[PDB]
Amino acid sequence: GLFDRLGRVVRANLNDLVSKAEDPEKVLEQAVIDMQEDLVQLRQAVARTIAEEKR
Amino acid sequence: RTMSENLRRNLAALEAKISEAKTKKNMLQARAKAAKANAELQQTLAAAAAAAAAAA
Amino acid sequence: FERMENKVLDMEATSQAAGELAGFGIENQFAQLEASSGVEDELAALKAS
Repeated sequence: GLFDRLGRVVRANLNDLVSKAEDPEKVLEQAVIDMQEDLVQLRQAVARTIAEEKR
Repeated sequence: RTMSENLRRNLAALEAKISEAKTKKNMLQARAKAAKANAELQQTLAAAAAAAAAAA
Repeated sequence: FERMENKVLDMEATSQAAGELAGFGIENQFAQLEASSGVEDELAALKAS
């Protein structure tokens, strides 16, 4: 549709406008912080399912 | 108990790639500091050549 | 992370190419020769003393 095509244009400009706000030096270490605490959340949920196989 | 084996392998595959990511981060942050120092140097040499005080 | 790595590699190449190309040019290239200063004759005449 025409308004799909306009939507994908205006949406892509906005996504590029964000992408050049990303400083490689700051974001590259935050990405590793986020990925580490994701594992802390995951390990809690897994263990909570192990408790029930035991049970 | 066939699911917990799958999850228990997926949990170890994650931490393996965190360790790799963290080693690369150090090498990349080094290269980004070097490249930025050289950019300021090359900008300084251009402005000096643009003033051309030795031609005046 | 992968998106930010490419930004770093773009900066590194942009700096190195501009510096490499400025490494050409006669004066910078002659400045790397040891006896390039041009007093070796009077230096030799002094060494004779």
